[PDB]
Amino acid sequence: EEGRLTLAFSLHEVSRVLKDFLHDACRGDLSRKSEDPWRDLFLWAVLQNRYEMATYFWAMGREGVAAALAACKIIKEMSHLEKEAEVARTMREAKYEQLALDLFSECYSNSEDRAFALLVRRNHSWSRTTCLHLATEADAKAFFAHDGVQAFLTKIWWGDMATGTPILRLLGAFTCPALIYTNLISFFLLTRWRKFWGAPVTVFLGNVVMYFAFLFLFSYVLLVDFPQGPSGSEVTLYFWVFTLVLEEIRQGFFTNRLVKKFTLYVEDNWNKCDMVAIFLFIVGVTCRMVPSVFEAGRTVLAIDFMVFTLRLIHIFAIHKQLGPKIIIVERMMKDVFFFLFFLSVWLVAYGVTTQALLHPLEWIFRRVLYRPYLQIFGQIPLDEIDELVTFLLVTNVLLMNLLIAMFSYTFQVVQGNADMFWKFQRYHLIVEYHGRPALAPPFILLSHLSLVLKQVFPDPVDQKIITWETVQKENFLSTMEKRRRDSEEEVLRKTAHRVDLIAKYIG
Amino acid sequence: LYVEDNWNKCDMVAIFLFIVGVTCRMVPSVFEAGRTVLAIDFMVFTLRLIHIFAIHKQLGPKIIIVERMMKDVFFFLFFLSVWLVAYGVTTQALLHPLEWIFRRVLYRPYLQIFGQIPLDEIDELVTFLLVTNVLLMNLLIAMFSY
Amino acid sequence: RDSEEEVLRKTAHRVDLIAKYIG
Repeated sequence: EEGRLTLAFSLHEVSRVLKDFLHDACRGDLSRKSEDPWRDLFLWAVLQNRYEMATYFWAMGREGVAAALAACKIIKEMSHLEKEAEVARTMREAKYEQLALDLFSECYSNSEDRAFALLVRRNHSWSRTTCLHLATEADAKAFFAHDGVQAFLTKIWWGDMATGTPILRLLGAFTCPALIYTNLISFFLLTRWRKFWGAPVTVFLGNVVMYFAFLFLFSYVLLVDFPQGPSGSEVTLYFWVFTLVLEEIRQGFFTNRLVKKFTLYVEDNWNKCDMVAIFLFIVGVTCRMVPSVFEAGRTVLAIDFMVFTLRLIHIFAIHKQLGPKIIIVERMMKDVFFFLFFLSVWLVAYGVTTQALLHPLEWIFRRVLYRPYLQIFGQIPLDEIDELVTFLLVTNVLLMNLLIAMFSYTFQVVQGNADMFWKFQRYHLIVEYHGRPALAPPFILLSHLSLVLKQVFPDPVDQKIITWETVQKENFLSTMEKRRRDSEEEVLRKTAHRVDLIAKYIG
Repeated sequence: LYVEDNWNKCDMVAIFLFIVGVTCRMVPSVFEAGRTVLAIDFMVFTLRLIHIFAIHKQLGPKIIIVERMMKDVFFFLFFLSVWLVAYGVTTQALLHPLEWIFRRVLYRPYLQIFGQIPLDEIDELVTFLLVTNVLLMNLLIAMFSY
Repeated sequence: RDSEEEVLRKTAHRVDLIAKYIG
């Protein structure tokens, strides 16, 4: 209808429907028999929400796990767009991701080196797209969780057996510039140089170091900064913040509709943490751009700097140990809120009634808010309080009990997040780094200069790997099939059918 | 092999304490230091003997659990202290305050955690001192249940 | 009816019956 208005189905019609759901860079003589038909058959089945014939189709298709994830995404789109909530859930019961996981599983146990090749391909079967591209575009969480997924990631983390080597030896070799040519740690001078400054652990360390020193030095110069704004502070601005915005944006601004891309860059929740610091950067910039209020010009940078600690705090996320820490904290805070508000309301009630019995703007706000909160912190000035009990007991009791009990269960949920938020958080960070330019924040200015200057200036193996996939796939099929034949319950049922038949014959 | 086992290393510190205090007494130039050396060293005694509780069935698992608890506490503690330092730096800026500076920056707030709150030196960052204080205790304690 | 335990019980009853007939 809409297409007609701009001018009952079509090749153009179904093609637009597809590109709408899969959003891929993948597109499109009715007499012409079309290529690789099992594909389109799978397509039609999935749309019709017929899991079974879909599965049979799946078997026919030469494509591997990548198609399956495509199914996952289309199914997600249809499930939320489904009207009949019963039909919505039934559609929501496909588990095509589970199947794709199976394919990847037998793929890894098969080759585990050709498998790593597999996931990194461009399946022309969806217009030469990379598997993970689909994985992301589908939020392939569980698929991201197959141990091989992490295999490919960790493998690409350094490129020079970084995972195999230890961190203590890693930083030591990072200390002496010739350690790679020294052969003390695993890895001519150009080869070693490319290796050491070419790793994602490498740039990760480098940027972390440059940023930490930026934070400490700007901290130090906040003392000299104590017209609103001195010279060296302006230096620190132009020297860290400017490049940061270049460093801060660029990596997110132009990923690979420009406005849509920008929206995507400022869409993720994790970035928003930086967003506050970015706002802190510009706001403090304006404050130094103002010597009328030196006190305020100092307050602005004073508050702003803590953003530094918050953004870097993400860095603990990559480490395995802190993997689940960020996962649990948000839940804990949420649990604390709801209880805290009620607790504070009850405390206010008891304080109000107590105050009325005693019968004794800035000072009032102080004596009403700062006094009892400090009474919670061991500052009890009896000289100002000594010449409501039911509240201060029952609320004090219920509040602590509720949040703490919730938190035990919250911690159980956190264990679930250890399984979940931890590993998932690792993968996103790994993907993000690989795209981060290697040079640290100081050298980030030079890296940006070089990039802007640059802007101003197989098939046999493919078919072989595909065949590997196909063989493994049929193997998976036969494996499940033999398991089902050996269904001991099915065994008994078959035996019983034979039994009753034979008894009838004896009769 | 003899100096390979982890348990022996506890003694190793005491052994080092023995030789080091030996040298300190082998030195009358600094009586104060000669006293500080044995003073510190002696506690090694308590630590090595503390193994003896290990043989008893009741304390059998106590040493097993303590190392894990300490490890769980570390990682959380470092982040918690970092956040506390952030909020304190924020406060000092508005507050506008080598040995005395180190004192007022480190001994003052740690003793503020231990009930020594000298309002005469503090009274004429909130988001931090709340959210870090919350998350830190929750994390380590939950980890500790497990 | 599809009670698998009931299935087995019924099969066994048939089994013993058929065995008796064979005897």
